[PDB]
Amino acid sequence: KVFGRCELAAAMKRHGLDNYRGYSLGNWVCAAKFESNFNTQATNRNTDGSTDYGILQINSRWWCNDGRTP
Amino acid sequence: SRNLCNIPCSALLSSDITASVNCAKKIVSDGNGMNAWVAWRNRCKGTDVQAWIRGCRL
Repeated sequence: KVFGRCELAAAMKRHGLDNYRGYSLGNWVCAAKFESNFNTQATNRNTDGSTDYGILQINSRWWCNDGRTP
Repeated sequence: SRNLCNIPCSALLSSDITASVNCAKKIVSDGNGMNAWVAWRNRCKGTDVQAWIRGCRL
Protein backbone atom coordinates (compact mmCIF):
# COMPACT_ATOMS: atom_id res chain seq x y z
CA LYS A 1 0.00 0.00 0.00
CA VAL A 2 1.21 3.47 -0.94
CA PHE A 3 0.03 5.90 1.73
CA GLY A 4 -1.01 9.48 1.20
CA ARG A 5 1.01 12.10 3.08
CA CYS A 6 -1.82 13.15 5.39
CA GLU A 7 -3.16 9.60 5.58
CA LEU A 8 0.12 8.24 6.95
CA ALA A 9 0.40 11.21 9.32
CA ALA A 10 -3.01 10.30 10.76
CA ALA A 11 -2.03 6.64 10.99
CA MET A 12 1.25 7.42 12.76
CA LYS A 13 -0.31 9.91 15.19
CA ARG A 14 -2.92 7.30 16.12
CA HIS A 15 -0.16 4.80 16.84
CA GLY A 16 1.52 7.26 19.19
CA LEU A 17 4.49 8.42 17.10
CA ASP A 18 3.76 12.14 17.45
CA ASN A 19 6.37 13.47 19.89
CA TYR A 20 7.52 9.93 20.63
CA ARG A 21 10.98 10.26 22.18
CA GLY A 22 10.82 13.97 21.43
CA TYR A 23 10.43 13.50 17.68
CA SER A 24 7.45 15.41 16.32
CA LEU A 25 5.15 13.72 13.80
CA GLY A 26 6.65 15.66 10.88
CA ASN A 27 9.98 13.88 11.39
CA TRP A 28 8.37 10.45 11.01
CA VAL A 29 6.37 11.40 7.92
CA CYS A 30 9.54 12.90 6.42
CA ALA A 31 11.49 9.74 7.22
CA ALA A 32 8.84 7.46 5.75
CA LYS A 33 8.77 9.68 2.64
CA PHE A 34 12.47 9.50 1.82
CA GLU A 35 13.06 5.94 3.08
CA SER A 36 10.21 4.17 1.28
CA ASN A 37 8.27 6.91 -0.57
CA PHE A 38 5.28 5.93 1.60
CA ASN A 39 5.18 2.39 0.15
CA THR A 40 4.72 -0.37 2.76
CA GLN A 41 6.06 -2.94 0.27
CA ALA A 42 9.42 -1.29 -0.30
CA THR A 43 12.47 -3.53 0.03
CA ASN A 44 16.17 -2.78 -0.51
CA ARG A 45 19.19 -5.06 -0.25
CA ASN A 46 22.44 -3.80 1.27
CA THR A 47 26.02 -4.90 0.54
CA ASP A 48 26.38 -6.63 3.90
CA GLY A 49 23.66 -9.05 2.79
CA SER A 50 20.90 -7.52 4.90
CA THR A 51 17.67 -6.10 3.51
CA ASP A 52 15.61 -3.09 4.62
CA TYR A 53 11.85 -3.57 4.88
CA GLY A 54 8.68 -1.52 4.83
CA ILE A 55 7.57 2.05 5.12
CA LEU A 56 10.43 2.80 7.53
CA GLN A 57 13.01 0.48 5.97
CA ILE A 58 13.82 -1.55 9.08
CA ASN A 59 17.03 -3.59 8.67
CA SER A 60 17.22 -7.41 8.86
CA ARG A 61 20.63 -7.47 10.56
CA TRP A 62 19.24 -6.64 14.02
CA TRP A 63 15.52 -5.87 13.84
CA CYS A 64 13.55 -8.53 11.94
CA ASN A 65 14.11 -12.06 10.66
CA ASP A 66 14.03 -12.74 6.90
CA GLY A 67 15.74 -16.13 7.00
CA ARG A 68 18.68 -15.14 4.83
CA THR A 69 20.69 -12.66 6.90
CA PRO A 70 23.78 -14.00 8.75
CA SER B 1 21.46 -11.95 12.74
CA ARG B 2 19.45 -10.60 15.64
CA ASN B 3 15.68 -10.32 15.69
CA LEU B 4 15.23 -7.61 18.33
CA CYS B 5 11.69 -6.78 17.24
CA ASN B 6 10.86 -10.50 17.29
CA ILE B 7 9.01 -10.58 13.98
CA PRO B 8 9.35 -11.84 10.41
CA CYS B 9 10.49 -9.02 8.14
CA SER B 10 7.60 -9.80 5.82
CA ALA B 11 5.31 -8.54 8.60
CA LEU B 12 6.78 -5.06 8.03
CA LEU B 13 5.39 -4.92 4.48
CA SER B 14 1.72 -5.07 5.49
CA SER B 15 -0.74 -2.29 4.66
CA ASP B 16 -1.23 -2.18 8.46
CA ILE B 17 1.75 -0.24 9.82
CA THR B 18 1.24 -1.42 13.40
CA ALA B 19 4.19 -3.79 13.15
CA SER B 20 6.55 -1.21 11.65
CA VAL B 21 5.51 1.45 14.16
CA ASN B 22 6.09 -0.81 17.17
CA CYS B 23 9.53 -1.83 15.91
CA ALA B 24 10.45 1.75 15.03
CA LYS B 25 9.62 2.74 18.61
CA LYS B 26 12.17 0.20 19.78
CA ILE B 27 14.77 1.42 17.29
CA VAL B 28 14.44 5.12 18.13
CA SER B 29 14.79 4.33 21.84
CA ASP B 30 17.96 2.34 21.13
CA GLY B 31 20.45 5.18 21.55
CA ASN B 32 21.19 7.18 18.41
CA GLY B 33 17.54 8.14 18.10
CA MET B 34 16.32 8.81 14.57
CA ASN B 35 19.88 9.06 13.27
CA ALA B 36 19.41 5.30 12.80
CA TRP B 37 17.52 6.19 9.63
CA VAL B 38 19.95 7.36 6.95
CA ALA B 39 17.35 9.28 4.94
CA TRP B 40 16.05 11.11 8.01
CA ARG B 41 19.55 12.20 8.98
CA ASN B 42 20.44 13.30 5.44
CA ARG B 43 17.14 14.75 4.24
CA CYS B 44 14.96 15.56 7.27
CA LYS B 45 17.19 16.45 10.20
CA GLY B 46 17.60 20.20 10.54
CA THR B 47 14.85 21.04 8.05
CA ASP B 48 11.35 22.41 8.59
CA VAL B 49 9.75 19.01 9.17
CA GLN B 50 6.45 20.61 10.23
CA ALA B 51 5.93 21.14 6.51
CA TRP B 52 5.20 17.42 6.09
CA ILE B 53 1.98 17.56 8.11
CA ARG B 54 0.85 21.02 7.04
CA GLY B 55 -2.62 21.18 5.52
CA CYS B 56 -3.49 17.87 7.17
CA ARG B 57 -6.40 17.33 9.53
CA LEU B 58 -4.72 15.95 12.66
